[PDB]
Amino acid sequence: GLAAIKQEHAAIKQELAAIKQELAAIKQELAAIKWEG
Amino acid sequence: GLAAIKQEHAAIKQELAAIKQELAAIKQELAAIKWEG
Amino acid sequence: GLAAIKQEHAAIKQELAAIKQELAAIKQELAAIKW
Amino acid sequence: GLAAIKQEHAAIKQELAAIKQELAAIKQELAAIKWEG
Ligand SMILES: [Cu+2]
Repeated sequence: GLAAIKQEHAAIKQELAAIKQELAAIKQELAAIKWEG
Repeated sequence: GLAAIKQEHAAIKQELAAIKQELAAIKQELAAIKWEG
Repeated sequence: GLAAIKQEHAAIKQELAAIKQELAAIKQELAAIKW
Repeated sequence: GLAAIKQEHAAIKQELAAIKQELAAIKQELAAIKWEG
């Protein structure tokens, strides 16, 4: 069970990484938008 | 015990998946307001 | 140990709730930009 | 095992706090774009 919990935490870590990649993509769009106001 | 921890991890993972989907939708909406597509 | 894990998981859940509140606020600003 | 689990929970909490702060920054940036046109 200690290894099982560590694996579940690793899965959560991967989803946090995917969220960080979406945040970066949003910031990229905001930078483009900022030129156009 | 161990089973209840595993359930809480499943709920956390599911919520992170939903947050990720919402961020992807926000990114698409932002991209669409730019002058060039 | 089990109570500590439960408390840590409750704190994580509360932060997820706060994140959903910020998402709603982002959506409000974007809707204002497009209104 | 208990110390390792606590450390990973602290990492998850810290990642979520950082995600929340990035979202607050995105919200504030969008508000600036809203005001300036
Ligand atoms: Cu956990």
